[PDB]
Amino acid sequence: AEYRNWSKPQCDITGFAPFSKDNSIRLSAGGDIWVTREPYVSCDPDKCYQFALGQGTTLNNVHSNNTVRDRTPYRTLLMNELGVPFHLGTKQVCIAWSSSSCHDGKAWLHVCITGDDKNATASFIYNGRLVDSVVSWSKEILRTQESECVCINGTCTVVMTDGNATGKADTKILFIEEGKIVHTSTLSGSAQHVEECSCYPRYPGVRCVCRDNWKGSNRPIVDINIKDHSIVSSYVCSGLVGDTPRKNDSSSSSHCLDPNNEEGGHGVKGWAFDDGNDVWMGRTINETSRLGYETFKVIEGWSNPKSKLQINRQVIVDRGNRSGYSGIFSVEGKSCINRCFYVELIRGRKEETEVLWTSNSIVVFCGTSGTYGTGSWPDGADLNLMPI
Amino acid sequence: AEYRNWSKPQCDITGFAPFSKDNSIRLSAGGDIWVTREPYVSCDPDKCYQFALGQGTTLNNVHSNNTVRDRTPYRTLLMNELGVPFHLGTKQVCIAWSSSSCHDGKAWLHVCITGDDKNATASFIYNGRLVDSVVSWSKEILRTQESECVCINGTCTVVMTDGNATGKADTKILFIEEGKIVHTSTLSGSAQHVEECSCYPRYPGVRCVCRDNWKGSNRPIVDINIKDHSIVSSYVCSGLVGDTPRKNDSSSSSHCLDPNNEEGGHGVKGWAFDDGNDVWMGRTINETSRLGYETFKVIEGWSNPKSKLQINRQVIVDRGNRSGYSGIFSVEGKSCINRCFYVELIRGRKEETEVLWTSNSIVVFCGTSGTYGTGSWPDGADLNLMPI
Amino acid sequence: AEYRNWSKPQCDITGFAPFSKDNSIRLSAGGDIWVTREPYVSCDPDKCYQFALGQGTTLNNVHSNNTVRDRTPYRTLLMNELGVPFHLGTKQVCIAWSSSSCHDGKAWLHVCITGDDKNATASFIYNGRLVDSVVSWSKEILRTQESECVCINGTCTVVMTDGNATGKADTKILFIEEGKIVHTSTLSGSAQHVEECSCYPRYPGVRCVCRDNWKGSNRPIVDINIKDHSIVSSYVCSGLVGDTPRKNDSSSSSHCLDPNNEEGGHGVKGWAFDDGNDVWMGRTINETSRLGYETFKVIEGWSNPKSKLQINRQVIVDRGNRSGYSGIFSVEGKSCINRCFYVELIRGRKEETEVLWTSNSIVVFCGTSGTYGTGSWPDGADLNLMPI
Amino acid sequence: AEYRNWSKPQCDITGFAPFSKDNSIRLSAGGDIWVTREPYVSCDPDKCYQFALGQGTTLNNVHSNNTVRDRTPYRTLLMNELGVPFHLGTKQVCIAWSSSSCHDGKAWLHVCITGDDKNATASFIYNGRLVDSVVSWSKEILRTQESECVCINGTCTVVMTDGNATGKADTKILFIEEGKIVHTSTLSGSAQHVEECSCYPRYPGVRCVCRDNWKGSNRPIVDINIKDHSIVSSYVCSGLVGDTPRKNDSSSSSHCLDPNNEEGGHGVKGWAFDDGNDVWMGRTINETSRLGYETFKVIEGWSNPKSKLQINRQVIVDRGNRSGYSGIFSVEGKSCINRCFYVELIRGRKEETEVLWTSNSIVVFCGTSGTYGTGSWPDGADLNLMPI
Amino acid sequence: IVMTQSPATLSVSPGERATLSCRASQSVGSSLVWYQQKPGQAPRLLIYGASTRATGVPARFSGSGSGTEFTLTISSLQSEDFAVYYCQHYNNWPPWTFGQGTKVEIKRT
Amino acid sequence: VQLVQSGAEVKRPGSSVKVSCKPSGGTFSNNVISWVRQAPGQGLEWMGGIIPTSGIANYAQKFQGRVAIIADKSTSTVYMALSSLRSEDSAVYFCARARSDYFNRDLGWEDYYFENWGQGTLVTVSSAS
Ligand SMILES: *[C@@H]1O[C@H](CO)[C@@H](O[C@@H]2O[C@H](CO)[C@@H](O[C@@H]3O[C@H](CO[C@H]4O[C@H](CO[C@H]5O[C@H](CO)[C@@H](O)[C@H](O)[C@@H]5O)[C@@H](O)[C@H](O[C@H]5O[C@H](CO)[C@@H](O)[C@H](O)[C@@H]5O)[C@@H]4O)[C@@H](O)[C@H](O[C@H]4O[C@H](CO)[C@@H](O)[C@H](O)[C@@H]4O[C@H]4O[C@H](CO)[C@@H](O)[C@H](O)[C@@H]4O)[C@@H]3O)[C@H](O)[C@H]2NC(C)=O)[C@H](O)[C@H]1NC(C)=O
Ligand SMILES: *[C@@H]1O[C@H](CO)[C@@H](O[C@@H]2O[C@H](CO)[C@@H](O)[C@H](O)[C@H]2NC(C)=O)[C@H](O)[C@H]1NC(C)=O
Ligand SMILES: *[C@@H]1O[C@H](CO)[C@@H](O[C@@H]2O[C@H](CO)[C@@H](O)[C@H](O)[C@H]2NC(C)=O)[C@H](O)[C@H]1NC(C)=O
Ligand SMILES: *[C@@H]1O[C@H](CO)[C@@H](O[C@@H]2O[C@H](CO)[C@@H](O)[C@H](O)[C@H]2NC(C)=O)[C@H](O)[C@H]1NC(C)=O
Ligand SMILES: *[C@@H]1O[C@H](CO)[C@@H](O[C@@H]2O[C@H](CO)[C@@H](O)[C@H](O)[C@H]2NC(C)=O)[C@H](O)[C@H]1NC(C)=O
Ligand SMILES: *[C@@H]1O[C@H](CO)[C@@H](O[C@@H]2O[C@H](CO)[C@@H](O)[C@H](O)[C@H]2NC(C)=O)[C@H](O)[C@H]1NC(C)=O
Ligand SMILES: [Ca+2]
Ligand SMILES: [Ca+2]
Ligand SMILES: [Ca+2]
Ligand SMILES: [Ca+2]
Ligand SMILES: [Ca+2]
Repeated sequence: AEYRNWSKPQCDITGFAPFSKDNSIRLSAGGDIWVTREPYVSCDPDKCYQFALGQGTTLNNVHSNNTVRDRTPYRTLLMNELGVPFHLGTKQVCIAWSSSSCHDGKAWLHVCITGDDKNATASFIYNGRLVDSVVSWSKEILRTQESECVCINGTCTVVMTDGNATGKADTKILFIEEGKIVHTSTLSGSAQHVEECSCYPRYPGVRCVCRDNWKGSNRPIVDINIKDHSIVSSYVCSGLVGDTPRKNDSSSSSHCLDPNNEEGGHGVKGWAFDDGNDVWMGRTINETSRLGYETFKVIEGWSNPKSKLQINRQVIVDRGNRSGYSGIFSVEGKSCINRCFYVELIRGRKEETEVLWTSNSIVVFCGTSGTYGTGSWPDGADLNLMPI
Repeated sequence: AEYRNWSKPQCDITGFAPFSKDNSIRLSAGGDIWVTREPYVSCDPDKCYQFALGQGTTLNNVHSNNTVRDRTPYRTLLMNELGVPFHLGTKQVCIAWSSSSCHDGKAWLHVCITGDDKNATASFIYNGRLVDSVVSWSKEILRTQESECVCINGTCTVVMTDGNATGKADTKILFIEEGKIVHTSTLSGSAQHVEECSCYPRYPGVRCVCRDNWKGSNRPIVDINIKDHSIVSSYVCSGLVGDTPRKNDSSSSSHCLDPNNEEGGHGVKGWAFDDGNDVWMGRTINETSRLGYETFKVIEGWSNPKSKLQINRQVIVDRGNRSGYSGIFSVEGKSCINRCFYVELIRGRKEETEVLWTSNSIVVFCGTSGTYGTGSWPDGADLNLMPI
Repeated sequence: AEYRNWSKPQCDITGFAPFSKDNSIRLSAGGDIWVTREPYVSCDPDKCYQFALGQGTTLNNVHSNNTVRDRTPYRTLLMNELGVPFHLGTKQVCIAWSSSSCHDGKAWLHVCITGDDKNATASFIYNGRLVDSVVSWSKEILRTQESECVCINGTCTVVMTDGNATGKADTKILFIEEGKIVHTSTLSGSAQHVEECSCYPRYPGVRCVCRDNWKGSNRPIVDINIKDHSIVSSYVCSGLVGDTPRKNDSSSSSHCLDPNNEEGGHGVKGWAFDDGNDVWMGRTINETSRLGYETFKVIEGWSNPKSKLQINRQVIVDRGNRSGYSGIFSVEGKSCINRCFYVELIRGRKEETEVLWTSNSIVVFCGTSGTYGTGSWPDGADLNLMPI
Repeated sequence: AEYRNWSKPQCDITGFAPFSKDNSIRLSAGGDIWVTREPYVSCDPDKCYQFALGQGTTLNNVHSNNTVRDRTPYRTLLMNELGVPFHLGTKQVCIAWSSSSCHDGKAWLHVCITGDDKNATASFIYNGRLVDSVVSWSKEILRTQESECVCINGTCTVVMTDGNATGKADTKILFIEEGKIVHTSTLSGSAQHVEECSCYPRYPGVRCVCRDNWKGSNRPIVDINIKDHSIVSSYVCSGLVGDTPRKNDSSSSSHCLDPNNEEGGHGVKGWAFDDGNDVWMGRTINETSRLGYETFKVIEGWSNPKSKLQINRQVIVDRGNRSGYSGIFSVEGKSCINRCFYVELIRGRKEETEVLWTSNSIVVFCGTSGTYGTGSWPDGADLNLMPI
Repeated sequence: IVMTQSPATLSVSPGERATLSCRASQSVGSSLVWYQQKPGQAPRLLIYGASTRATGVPARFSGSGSGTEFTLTISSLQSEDFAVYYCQHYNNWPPWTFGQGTKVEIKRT
Repeated sequence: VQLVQSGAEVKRPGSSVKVSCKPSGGTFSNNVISWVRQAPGQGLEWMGGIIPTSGIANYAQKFQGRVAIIADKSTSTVYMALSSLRSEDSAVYFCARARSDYFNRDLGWEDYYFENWGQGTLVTVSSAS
């Protein structure tokens, strides 16, 4: 088996077709299903896998109480084939309250962060064994992508941040070969706050669209050179901005270099990708909370910060239903690299008080060059009826 | 692995021997088992798999209420090895309220339809990735076979219909190569309404025996040329007709070209195959409802529309027990292609009001050149005793 | 892979060492476990598998009531790796209220009997597909070994009986090649009644020690020639007899050709094998009921019907604990063929009225040339405490 | 496949990074999870596996009462991939109330002890079949490592003891080739009591750090020559001693040849390894009971018995949380052999009377040459809330 | 299995306690019926298991025993109760042997 | 459920005799129908029985070959045929319904005892005309 190089051109995309849904909160009401959050999808050369951070508990369980907490010693990275829900036969691949995973074409890399907020460890697990580790450099919640890392020619890149949630933080890009950290680049360019990057191969490099938790409701871009380890960063130009919170489309604006300073503080993990000068992006339908989910193309939205010309809108989750994080993952096809995304469908606490737990389902969509229709694919659980 | 070509002769069939039963409603009463309907069987070159459309819920679950509804965003295609019941470790392979699957000799193709009734999407998933999609052409429930598609030399054919349930509809045959739609043929010949085709390789072509939901209690035939994509259609000649509803055996009649106009409206998915001029076919034992299941051969029943000369009758499900859909699947043997069928055993709503859910078991029979006896293999669950 | 030939010598046996226990009834008190009876063990060249006939129900289930009956349409052959208990992910490999399975070195053969008492079908399933079937020849419960069949050079032999199991009128030996019945020999020699054979390779032939339900408390032997299909039969000479019921050791007697006519009616499935002129055999410790289990060697007990000289006794299940069926299976080692056995540990109805169900666990022991101690390994479930 | 030889140098270790955690007691409160104790980890060349001795019961089960008892006929060795918890699909690999397992590079060896206290049998299971067995030599609980055995060039070594718990006992080292006992060496050297060895490859030999249950709170070392079967034994020199009970660090002392006679009686399974003249070791944080867990390096602690100079302390389990047994396992990396350890996290009886059962979780840590932070990773279950 | 029954005839006065014995040649466990036959008629089941009366059988008919020895006791014979009585084993396996029967007959001056 | 039998019979040695049994209610259930005879002034003797639904019958060794039990759902009747009669076979023949309703391959018959009997059929046999 060879290393992945992703050197095929990006597929023609007219929009996205439905690919997978787990129904895990609906199954939890009559079944032993893991409490999770921060899911993502990553594929080996044959199959796609769903990942999530477990809460060390099933949903119909006394330990499901207070699972709104994001960092505990009991969180583990769950890994299944995509579409197999997280039942009790699920493999916990590492101890993690923050993670990233990717397959280099030969084996899985998991980047697993756990331990104290002020002194966390990242473990690098490759081909089933711990190969490396690094301590928290800024002593203030070391954290990573909560989505797939990207490997080209056996070098995997992961974006990690340590420091302030709503202020200046230290972001580094780690270059990892068979689980060994071979290089570490500091974030360079004009992105001022960089969390929870959604990264894609864009051969020869990796491109990441991230969360600005401080100043931008426009999303940071990080461009990662795999050969010389050089880093560039900026913001997604489109006047239709991808973060939550944000201003409405009639009043929102953006900058190609700077955070827009419009509802800049806080954010959500999300994604975008270039299609020449256009951008494909997903976002919540609501501007102020993680309700609904939509994708669209913005014409000139990768190059022109004044552009608000959208086309090819799809509702993924209608505006009355909860979404959550979302991220890109890339799938190699016969002649081109396809872009796919997942949406976390968060249920329970803080926002829903019918239950004591917080958990998620997933829905997954893949880019199509074909035609597609309409729908909404929400979580679908009735929290009034099921285990409290 | 090579592509399947199915170019062996059809096996000698004296009747059918018992092959598999899932007991899934009986297991649901003390176990986390998926609510399902519209099952089917398809085999890779080594193993057979059971498929069904899940209802995004287990049976002993608050979400199993109102699962009589056939189209919801939560329906997914479940896939297991045949005889493994649909427990919580089951893979959901795609989002689907209508589907077809087949193995081309290298990989699985799943054809997965979901979304709005008036604007559905069919996704084409091959070797674990979304390769293609098509929108609803007539904007009135795009739907497909609810049984295996058929692949010869790496071209898979699936029959899809959009338009009126009880009136004229638009049927197309899609030719699919490694998940890419390479051709689309409109239905040609004298079949006036074509739903839920049961298709089998009949090298060099594919033959489908289908449901007429409008005019026939005789079943449509669609003959599909794999090389030049040409389509022919007609009806199963035998005076003993395969659909439900139908007239009784003394008063029923049939036509080789036309629907018979006898209890023509509505139908059930079923199957038949030619054996020279004879036809092997399955049907419900009751003429007016999906009760019991029988197979028999009709002498000259493929060629002569006046023939009512049956032989080799087998009860599969006795007339007091519920059946449901049924379909053919083909298994490659050492020297010949065998024909096998499955029967859906539907339990619960609308017909049984002991429970709030609708779900099915399966029973599976394979063609034998040997000898066989008698029996009845119904669902076997006691809905008076088990979860409501 | 090659076909098995079993042509290595039989291993030196000093007795038997513990190999496997499933604890199925203990696990069923807190988890979804299949109701079973008539277990057996058979191995492919790498791994051993446990088999049992399911009752189409889990134990903590309303359908577990009245599971005393040995024939129902819902019985299926369950197959797991040995030591994996029968949980809801277990494969039902065929419809069966009587079965035999074996691996020929390339693939599994399952012989699966179901249908009406008067008109049963045996299905022959090889490498995952139905290859053959035969109807009941004497119209009175067609039945087979309830233990492993034996294959030499790709010809598998299974002993099948119909009627009241009288000799040539009723018992046949089927020779099966890749699932196809190639030959059928009628039972010949002096064994008058032959049921539930426990068979082992004894190259070049197969040897079977069986149950006599009419005349013998001594066990019938069937010797099967694999090359010329010839059959011979007789009884285990040993004055210490292997059946239940039987006379006590001081008053029991035996015959090398004939049934002994001592407590001859009824029986239990059991096993014996030759070790030169000696016999190794298992039996219940109680003479009149299936309580306890013991193995021992009888010196000259294969050749001399007056011999009662036992040595190397081992208690497997102490005399106060329920046993059930037992059978041999053979395991190919580096330089010799080892002999192993399983004991069915039957719990519940009719003998135990604390519960409504009947089910079993297993314990498995393998021949050792080394040394061993003492113990008892009973079922271990407390039927006073667990689901009724 | 080739045999393992472990002929790489030991990795540079700065300390240990988190690797795996099972959360099995937290999952037991809403899920069918096995009751276990005496876990360990061992890896094949690709994957790590968790092992434990089951109690023939799940936790939420009537049979989980009185599971403080360590030897019963129902105990079996459970085997899963590391991070898959012990759910009902878990393979019981053998009957065992004491065990050791290892992979020789071609196949698994399980050493499985069961039967009467005064007359136990050790079964040797290799590549899925029983190859050998030995009886109790001293008739007083034959017992083995409760952790991985070690194989070099296809010879596996296991340390086995029979005789007094708190007095003189007979220890032997068995040399096993493809499951056959080829040699047996008596324990030579100055170790006066040797239980529950934690062994590691230290090419060309095997080194074991063990429990002295009689005279030492310092730990015995057994050095095993693989070529000439010769045995040497002594004690870990460090004045910081690894057993529980022990004296506090200010008052404890040690001897390189003899047991220290300080709190010598009783013990816990634990581990240590040399790093030149230094020792890496784990121990409970409490000196008298199995509370907390810590690792550290003692400078000159392998060679100098007066040394109490520790560095590189890590809390694994904070001092208020229960630990249990711990053991080493070795993982082959690209250029070096890494050392990893597991900690058993015992919950319930005798010490916790909120529940009737005794069971464990696991946490697993691997040696790192990189940097790491701080944390505590305890069991995390609330025994006040969950099934009694 | 052989069923032995005693006495071959029992003489009893009207309004007096009768006792009848059946013995098997092996353990029949608790599987032993008692039948009553009046000479002009087919037998009537009285007892099954070895103690439960059949439907409508008067409470004065009482059965006991297990393994190999069994008894039917009739508390106080009415004119209704002077009859032949048969034991039969219903062990799980054929044949189903009967006792040779006990005649219960009236005692007078 | 009442049981009703065919009328009395009188036969030469070496001949064959037919006796039949019908219920008062619906056509025959799964409960075993069995044939017991009483030899003149002597004990009862079971000779065979049939599960009427599955049509499997079994017999005592004393009658094996010369007796047959047959069931027919349409005439709602069980028929007992006996052949090569002699003085020994002069007896009363009873139809009887067992509590037993199933035969287990392994375990045999549960509750094989007779809940209902027919009125009896006399069969008379002599060498004399
Ligand atoms: C144990 O298991 C086995 C296998 O499962 C069971 O055997 C199977 O039994 C079923 C019974 O339903 C059979 O199917 C039925 O077949 C008949 C047709 O076959 C009969 O008639 C044939 C035609 O006879 C005429 O013509 C020939 C010349 O060709 C002349 O010689 C004749 O004299 C006649 O003029 C005839 O050829 C057949 O003979 C063959 O088979 C028998 C064994 O059955 C052999 O002895 C022969 O040697 C020869 O090989 C045969 O006699 C159909 O009529 C059946 O359909 C009707 O009945 C159904 C219910 O049974 C009903 O649902 C249908 O609606 C249909 O009824 C309609 O037609 C009737 C007249 O045709 C009307 O009366 C009726 O009112 C209505 O209008 C059915 O298809 C299987 O073939 C048979 N399988 C095998 C492999 O043998 C067996 O029963 C089981 N045993 C037990 C004890 O459980
Ligand atoms: C996160 O923000 C805090 C708050 O401003 C930073 O802490 C300050 O750091 C400067 C420079 O060392 C000091 O002069 C201040 O006294 C600090 N303030 C407080 C309240 O501690 C912190 O450095 C930022 N973190 C990162 C990683 O940049
Ligand atoms: C289902 O039936 C309706 C009729 O009720 C079809 O409507 C057709 O619409 C077109 C465009 O206006 C007309 O040219 C046709 O004449 C209409 N048909 C009839 C019979 O009136 C509808 O298209 C049907 N669906 C499909 C897919 O054929
Ligand atoms: C089979 O079908 C025919 C047609 O439906 C039935 O014939 C009818 O019989 C009923 C009385 O039973 C009459 O009311 C009708 O006038 C008849 N119609 C014709 C056209 O003859 C026949 O009864 C059916 N047979 C069975 C057994 O159901
Ligand atoms: C365990 O301890 C017991 C008790 O001290 C030992 O038993 C003694 O063995 C010696 C030597 O054979 C005898 O002289 C004593 O009479 C024995 N005493 C008893 C109470 O039996 C035993 O040998 C020790 N060894 C082991 C291996 O357990
Ligand atoms: C099993 O059934 C067979 C078949 O009826 C019985 O054998 C027959 O017995 C009678 C009397 O000896 C003979 O007239 C027949 O010729 C026999 N037939 C055959 C084919 O042998 C047999 O006795 C029965 N045995 C049991 C124990 O039920
Ligand atoms: Ca923001
Ligand atoms: Ca129709
Ligand atoms: Ca449950
Ligand atoms: Ca017997
Ligand atoms: Ca100690």
